[PDB]
Amino acid sequence: TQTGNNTTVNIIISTVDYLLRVQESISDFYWYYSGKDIIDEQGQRNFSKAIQVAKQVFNTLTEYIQGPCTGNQQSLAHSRLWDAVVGFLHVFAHMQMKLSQDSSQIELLKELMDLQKDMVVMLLSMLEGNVVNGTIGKQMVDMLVESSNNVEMILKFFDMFLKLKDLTSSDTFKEYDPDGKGVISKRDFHKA
Repeated sequence: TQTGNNTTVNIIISTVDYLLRVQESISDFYWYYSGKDIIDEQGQRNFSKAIQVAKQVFNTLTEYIQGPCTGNQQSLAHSRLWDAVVGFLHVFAHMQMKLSQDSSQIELLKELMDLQKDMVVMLLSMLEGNVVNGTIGKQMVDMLVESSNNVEMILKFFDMFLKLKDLTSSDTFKEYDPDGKGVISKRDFHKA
């Protein structure tokens, strides 16, 4: 709010609108790359560019609401940020599964995970001044139940990949093949 002027314009809402636009663009560009498990050089570059743009937008919103400023808190609460974030959840839940099946996309997977971390810290910065019955909490649970499927998929992904650091190097896999650097016939790994 440009207090002192007469035709104040909201920059927070404009940033949210651009984020929603780029989110719809990301979702469409992914829907184009459905069924075909091949990501060419252009499909990598034009995707990483927009990944960086969206990451910068999320960092800008995080800096907007970093301090416990209830003004921008309510501004992001009563806006179209939830649609953008549920679209991002939907695209993440499928891109994380698609990029892990084949190699030559680890850079894309790493950038996507970084973007997801920035998005989650952004939406977490919305609750630093929370109340036991605040409106931001209600909006957040609402956007969660609206996209319960995608968040449950990413939760299964995280659980499957977190139950591996301890399941291997604690009891038997560390002594299965004690020669040197990690080599496995990929058949003993299956039974392990």
